[PDB]
Amino acid sequence: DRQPLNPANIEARHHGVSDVPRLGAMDADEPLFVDDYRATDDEWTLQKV
Amino acid sequence: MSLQFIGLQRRDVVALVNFLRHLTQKPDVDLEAHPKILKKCGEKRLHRRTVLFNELMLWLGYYRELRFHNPDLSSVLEEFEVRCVAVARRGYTYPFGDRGKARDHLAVLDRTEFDTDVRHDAEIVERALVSAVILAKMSVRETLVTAIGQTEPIAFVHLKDTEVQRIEENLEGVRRNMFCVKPLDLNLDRHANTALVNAVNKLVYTGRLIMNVRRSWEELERKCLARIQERCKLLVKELRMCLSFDSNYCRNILKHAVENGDSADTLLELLIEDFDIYVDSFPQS
Amino acid sequence: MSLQFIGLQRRDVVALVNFLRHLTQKPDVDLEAHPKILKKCGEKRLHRRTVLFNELMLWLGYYRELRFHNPDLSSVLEEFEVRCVAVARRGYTYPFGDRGKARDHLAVLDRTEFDTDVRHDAEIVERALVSAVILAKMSVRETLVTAIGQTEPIAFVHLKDTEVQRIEENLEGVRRNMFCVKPLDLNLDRHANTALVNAVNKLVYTGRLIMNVRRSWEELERKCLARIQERCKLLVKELRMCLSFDSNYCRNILKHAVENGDSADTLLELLIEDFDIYVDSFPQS
Amino acid sequence: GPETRPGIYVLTSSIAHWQTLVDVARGKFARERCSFVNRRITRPRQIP
Amino acid sequence: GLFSLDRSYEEVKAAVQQLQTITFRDATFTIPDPVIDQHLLIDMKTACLSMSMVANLASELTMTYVRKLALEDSSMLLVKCQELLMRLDRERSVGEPRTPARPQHVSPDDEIARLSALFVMLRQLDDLIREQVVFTVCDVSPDNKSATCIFKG
Repeated sequence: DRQPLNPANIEARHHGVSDVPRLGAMDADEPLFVDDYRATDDEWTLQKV
Repeated sequence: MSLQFIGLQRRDVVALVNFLRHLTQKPDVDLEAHPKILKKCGEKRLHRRTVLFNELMLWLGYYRELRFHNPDLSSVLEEFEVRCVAVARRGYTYPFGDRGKARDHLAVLDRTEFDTDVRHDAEIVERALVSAVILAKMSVRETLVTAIGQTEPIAFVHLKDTEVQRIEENLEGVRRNMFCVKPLDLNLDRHANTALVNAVNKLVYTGRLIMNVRRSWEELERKCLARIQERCKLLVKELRMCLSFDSNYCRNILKHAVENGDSADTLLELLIEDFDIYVDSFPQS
Repeated sequence: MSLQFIGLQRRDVVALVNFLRHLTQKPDVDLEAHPKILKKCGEKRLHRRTVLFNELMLWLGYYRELRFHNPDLSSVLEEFEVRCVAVARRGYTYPFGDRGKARDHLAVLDRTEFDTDVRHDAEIVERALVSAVILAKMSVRETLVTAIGQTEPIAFVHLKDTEVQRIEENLEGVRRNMFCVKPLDLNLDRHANTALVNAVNKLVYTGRLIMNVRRSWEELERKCLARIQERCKLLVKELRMCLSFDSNYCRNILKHAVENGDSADTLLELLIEDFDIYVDSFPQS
Repeated sequence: GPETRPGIYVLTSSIAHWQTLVDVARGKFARERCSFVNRRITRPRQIP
Repeated sequence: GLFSLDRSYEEVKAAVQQLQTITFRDATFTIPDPVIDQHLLIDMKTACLSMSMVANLASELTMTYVRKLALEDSSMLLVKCQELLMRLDRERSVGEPRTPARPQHVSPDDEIARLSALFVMLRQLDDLIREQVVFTVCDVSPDNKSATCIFKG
């Protein structure tokens, strides 16, 4: 959205448990969801390659 | 000095006297927030004259207790001054995109003080937070307002929308209950946030906690006056309907102006000390 | 709404919550300072899964109260910077046999300031204290250590040995119970000493008082994370021993990283709200 | 601290006007100039 | 002239008597008081106010000009100059206005006139500020009756 995503409170995710509030959060621009980082800076470079 | 009543039964008197002693402990401090207390008056059950007297004893006693406990928030007000200085010192070490623009919001924040005149305090906290909440946006590089006349409304930053809904419920109770504040279980400090931002979020909550009390106290202290002033427009005309020494003696008791509560205190105690002579003016039982 | 537990008796449940409500009042705050509380968790006597889960409800509840309180430094730390600047003026006033040596310390002390990061604040004070204690010896021309790499330890200068014990003894309480500060009525002033010397004594006292709140806090905040992560390495393996809906359900709960305390609060609020679905997995009574 | 320790200088220069003359001195002697303001904030009542 | 106003207190009454009596090499002398019949002469009042304007008008007006020029940290002294304006002797503690007070809500045009009101006081004050040399004595005759003096100015 026009507002920055900078605050960390917007981002949270979960797996393996029922998430009606998250499944009802679909299509809405906020809150958006990002997983805990398995990514590392070396592996992150390879995706751009 | 204790409040007197006409035809009320002693059980109703116990319900009223307990309401005064527990008025601070009771949630939501408003007589209109407790309609059942108005039902204790016996309205419609008795004569139109008798209802006007018992209601006047309630509002004057509801008003005198507010004069007694006195919202002396100067102790908490000193904490706002300390947390205010704690924010600005953190920002000197952090570079901004325009240090001169940031320092202008710092120096005004460092000039904070509290004059003896209570009326300024509504503007003191407001002018300080506007110099504070805008400062938090600069480190986060979020856009600040540029249009003239469009100052940013105060609001907590970097909090979950569910979290803002929770803390607003706590400020909502202070507007209804300015006396016994109950501390929140959800602290505004966040490891994810910049440590300066956590100093700002607590600075806003200290500001909202004070501005809600000065605003709510400004209303209920004024709202009690208009409810009493109507009694002079009502009880006096009821005394005109019939002429007797008890009916005539009450007419001069109401001559004192309701305006200014210090003069209003004379309207109460003088009405109580002379209660024995005009007690027959109001029909009972 | 409240921390959940498995096999604990109701008397044990109220006893644990009261330990948090009175946690600041209890001397020498540590979970290991009260070994019997770990016995109250149900060690050995209860099933091993019941112990590991209830301990998780302790450390998550213990660490959450640390965020709920958090030793504020907004008061004394601002007083430290003022007394620190006061030493900078008095330090120039005293003649020395080597003007270039005393300038090297005071030039560092003039630059003191606090970065927004909190972990660096202990480094901020110690570089000002070592700069000051070395200067204090020069006022009496006592022989400071000249060996490279030794680093002169912080110490008060020219004080009664009983007073040296009374002043350090309060810091030992700051290193154990950092909450309810009870500052000494004793004066650090000594009329026989130079005013430059007494200013350092008020400076080193607050300088130890600031670092001791931070180091003992960092010692707990670091220890609290590792104690929880050890529970995850074991409890998840116990769930692997027996496949089940509720057993695999709990494995998803611990899958999230223990790192960062903001995540720890999210880990607790979900575990309490959904505690009912998997309560059957743990044997009790 | 204890006392000033003045130096002496002789300066031939093509500059003649007094305004431009002092300005170049404000650069080369800025080190002592920093000591000048520093003593003022350090020692009230003393008036260097 | 700075003490021309207050007078009833004994401390000012004596301090003027000390300034009245100069003491120097060989002969000593006494300097007459400009004040007469309590009320000050108009010339000293024009001059004493000319210093009083610069002493006070410079206070608030210089605050904005220090904070902006100090950002360069060129000579670095301007940062110390920013704290020079607090105006105090004792190391005041935790009153919490560590920064010097600054002007607020000044009219955009009147701020220019205040600078015009500043330097104009300096021009009226300038005659007392300087003493042009007119002679430079070399040898002196005995009994100091006269001496040769090269002209200056």
